[PDB]
Amino acid sequence: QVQLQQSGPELVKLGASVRISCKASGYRFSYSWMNWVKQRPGKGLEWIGRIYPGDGDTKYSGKFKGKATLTADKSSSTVYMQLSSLTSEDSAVYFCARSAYGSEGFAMDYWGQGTSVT
Amino acid sequence: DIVLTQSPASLAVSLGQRATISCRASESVDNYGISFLNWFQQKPGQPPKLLIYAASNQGSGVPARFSGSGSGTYFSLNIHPMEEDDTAVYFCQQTKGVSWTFGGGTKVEI
Amino acid sequence: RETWGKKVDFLLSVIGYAVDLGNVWRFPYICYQNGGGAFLLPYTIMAIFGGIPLFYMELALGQYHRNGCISIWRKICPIFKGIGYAICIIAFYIASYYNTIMAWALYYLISSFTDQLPWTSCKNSWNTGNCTNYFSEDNITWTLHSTSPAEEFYTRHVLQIHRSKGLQDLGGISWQLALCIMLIFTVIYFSIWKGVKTSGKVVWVTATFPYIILSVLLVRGATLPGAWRGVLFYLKPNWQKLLETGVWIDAAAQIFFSLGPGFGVLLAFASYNKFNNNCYQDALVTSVVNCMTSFVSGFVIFTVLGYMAEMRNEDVSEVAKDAGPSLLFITYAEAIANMPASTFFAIIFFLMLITLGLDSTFAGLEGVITAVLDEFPHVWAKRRERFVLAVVITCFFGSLVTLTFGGAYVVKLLEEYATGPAVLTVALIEAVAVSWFYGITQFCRDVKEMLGFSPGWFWRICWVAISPLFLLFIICSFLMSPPQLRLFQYNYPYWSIILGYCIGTSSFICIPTYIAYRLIITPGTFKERIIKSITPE
Ligand SMILES: *[C@@H]1O[C@H](CO)[C@@H](O[C@@H]2O[C@H](CO)[C@@H](O)[C@H](O)[C@H]2NC(C)=O)[C@H](O)[C@H]1NC(C)=O
Ligand SMILES: CC(C)CCC[C@@H](C)[C@H]1CC[C@H]2[C@@H]3CC=C4C[C@@H](O)CC[C@]4(C)[C@H]3CC[C@]12C
Ligand SMILES: NCCc1c[nH]c2ccc(O)cc12
Ligand SMILES: NCCc1c[nH]c2ccc(O)cc12
Ligand SMILES: CCCCCCCCCCCC
Ligand SMILES: CCCCCCCCCCCC
Ligand SMILES: CCCCCCCCCCCC
Ligand SMILES: CCCCCCCCCCCC
Ligand SMILES: CCCCCCCCCC
Ligand SMILES: CCCCCCC
Ligand SMILES: CCCCCCC
Ligand SMILES: CCCCCCC
Ligand SMILES: CCCCCCC
Ligand SMILES: CCCCCCC
Ligand SMILES: CCCCCCC
Ligand SMILES: CCCCC
Ligand SMILES: [Cl-]
Repeated sequence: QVQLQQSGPELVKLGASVRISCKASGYRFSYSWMNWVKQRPGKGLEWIGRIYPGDGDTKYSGKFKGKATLTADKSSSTVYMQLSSLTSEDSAVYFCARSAYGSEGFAMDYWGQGTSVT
Repeated sequence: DIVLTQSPASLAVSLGQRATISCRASESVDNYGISFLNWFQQKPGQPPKLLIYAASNQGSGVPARFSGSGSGTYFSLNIHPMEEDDTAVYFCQQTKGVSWTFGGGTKVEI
Repeated sequence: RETWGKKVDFLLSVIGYAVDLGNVWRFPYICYQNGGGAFLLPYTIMAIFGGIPLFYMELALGQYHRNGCISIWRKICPIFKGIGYAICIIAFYIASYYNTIMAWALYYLISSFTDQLPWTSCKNSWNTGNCTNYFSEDNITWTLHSTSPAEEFYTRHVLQIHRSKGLQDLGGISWQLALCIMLIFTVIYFSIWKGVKTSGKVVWVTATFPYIILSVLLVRGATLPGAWRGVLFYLKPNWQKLLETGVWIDAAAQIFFSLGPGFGVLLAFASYNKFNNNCYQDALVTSVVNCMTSFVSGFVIFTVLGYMAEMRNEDVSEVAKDAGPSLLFITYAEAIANMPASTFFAIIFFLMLITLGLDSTFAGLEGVITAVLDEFPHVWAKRRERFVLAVVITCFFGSLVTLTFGGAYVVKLLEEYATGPAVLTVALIEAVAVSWFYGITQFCRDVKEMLGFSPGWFWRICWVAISPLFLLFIICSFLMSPPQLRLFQYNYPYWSIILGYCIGTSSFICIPTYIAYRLIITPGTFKERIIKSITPE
């Protein structure tokens, strides 16, 4: 069900790296995608990339392939997002959404509590 | 890439009247008879909530007041007259390959 | 008229028509449908008695007369001239059914070019909720609705049957398959435009390639762990369900479609050269090589099926039960996805299927093109290219109604209704005309010295009683047994059954309507009418 638990807040420094976890449970996580969005305070939503657990397939886009990397772990059923060169521009909150099936249109039905990376 | 544009930007519709939300693009996201489009409900502080499944079916646990239709390029989000609690920023998502891009956003109020 | 030239090109063309993707598809499919092992035992004698006499007699008649396929009847029995139009309609239907398979195969070949084949996993355009066939460490729980990645690829990607609720519901268009059929038609038109010279020249380059790909695929599939349960399931005696309600009629129809007797291709290939002292030898070698390649295809298919069943830890008789012609495209796709040497085996197998279907449909179309030209000399004079272009146009027009519909239901209907009772009745009337009406004695009194040996004591008794008896028995069993169809959890309604029966009945009504036209255009009483109309010129 809705069990996409994330980590707490962290500190953003110039030229640093922070790892954000996403504990997924209650469903077949190895068969559904794992989406990661980026929302700025007072702005809209920005798509970062997707990752398919159990296969290692990643699709990075939105000028984020140079500083963002997704990593899956079938043993711990967690999803890790590697960051680099943390700046005040990308310093915002990040979510961890789970997409739907094929006939459902691949919609982010399940979301997380939010990871305020400030 | 496939960029989405929403219109209008703000709808100050009073209680008891319906509204419509449009999400245009170069697509034409129709593939295998499945309209690739997702509508989300973003509240201040709360995480987004899925509303419409593939722009044709309603979400899970969502009220019957939420609805959506459209095919090809133009899409319409017809919403039943809501209350003072359903006001939230809405986004349209293009889930067609190979990249996913979100919409602009609307500001519904009274 | 022109000749074949050297015997090697003729032999290559006959063996290329023998090796048929249609047979490679239908033989193991109906084998596994009836039960596997209970398909080869009541099959050998039927294959012999259906292929050897018909093929040999038709080849001898063609090599002796050399008047095409439609005009060859004017010197035997002008009453049954409607068999030309009958086999023309039959070939048109078979080509319309073959075009969809050709388009599917070429689309698979195109999509199998990437480094990561879209068969190991389901991508953003497949239902991952039901896509769960992944060989894990005993963490899979198969249910009554579980599917496979290859099954989803064949269902909701290339066919899109989810948009069609049956034959009564119209389906969406498919531009990819449209351009695929366009390319295939331009290729075959450019192949037939030149003539019999390039016909005989193009078979040699596409002769050993399917054989070598089949051999390497067999030796690759015979090495995977699990190549024993498949062959044990394929080589079961099963003397329990073969007496009356067995698969004898379906095996007869399958070997009939494989050998291709009366399809006009034999008369077409024999109407060029006399082929002295080698007709029986060529017929025997092409029949045995067709039987051998069919047996090898069934063997490798059942080996791969048993390997997949052992990998899935389930019985062989339950994997892909309701699946129709998809069996190959799903099992071989899963096998290539599981093989660590992918991206090459799939490509070579798709090339095999492509060239096999190309030569098959090419011979099938030539067998009608060289007969209609012999029938119409005013066309054969100069308008050969115009008529072949018009026949390409009408063929793709007829195939559009089954391709653009986006549904394999009409494909299965044509597979189970077009190549059955209609062509069976065509073969029956041809055999009865060549045996009873036309004297077998004077028919063999020339071919005996033409081939050097005496065909007596075997065909003098086979062409008269046992072959037409078996033909009539198969036809009556087909007419009496209701052909129930099921495909992708969809029962064919009674209206579809009636439409299939009607098209199967009207596919050969041209012969009786031509008999009626002849008897009403011939004046006099009935007795003198018939005895002066059935005269071999
Ligand atoms: C495919 O997944 C769907 C869910 O998206 C399922 O289909 C339905 O499953 C329920 C539960 O058994 C059945 O009552 C329905 O009849 C199914 N739908 C149809 C159209 O048959 C199921 O898990 C999978 N299989 C099918 C065939 O849908
Ligand atoms: C065992 C099967 C599956 C593969 C073997 C392929 C054999 C049967 C085929 C492929 C090439 C064919 C040969 C090609 C050329 C000729 C020369 C011609 O003047 C007589 C026929 C003959 C001799 C053919 C006989 C059959 C043949 C040898
Ligand atoms: N087994 C060869 C299939 C076949 C027989 N006759 C045909 C006519 C046309 C065609 O495309 C194909 C065929
Ligand atoms: N396998 C042959 C299918 C079949 C059985 N009975 C039939 C009757 C009519 C027909 O068109 C087809 C059939
Ligand atoms: C990345 C997409 C590549 C598509 C290549 C298509 C090649 C088609 C060749 C057809 C040969 C008959
Ligand atoms: C919406 C896309 C429809 C595509 C229809 C293609 C029809 C091709 C017909 C070609 C006839 C020559
Ligand atoms: C999914 C991409 C399919 C591309 C198919 C290309 C077919 C080209 C046919 C050209 C006919 C002249
Ligand atoms: C599939 C095996 C076919 C074997 C055919 C043998 C034919 C022998 C004819 C002997 C005539 C005297
Ligand atoms: C109601 C529409 C039915 C269409 C049937 C088409 C059959 C084509 C057979 C070649
Ligand atoms: C959906 C039905 C299409 C029929 C086409 C006939 C040419
Ligand atoms: C011009 C003839 C081309 C034949 C290609 C066969 C694969
Ligand atoms: C139920 C059998 C019907 C046979 C019809 C033959 C024309
Ligand atoms: C072309 C459709 C024919 C339907 C016949 C129903 C008896
Ligand atoms: C029950 C079968 C009826 C066939 C009618 C063919 C015209
Ligand atoms: C109920 C039988 C209908 C036969 C129609 C033949 C055209
Ligand atoms: C792929 C087309 C080739 C024409 C000779
Ligand atoms: Cl066979």
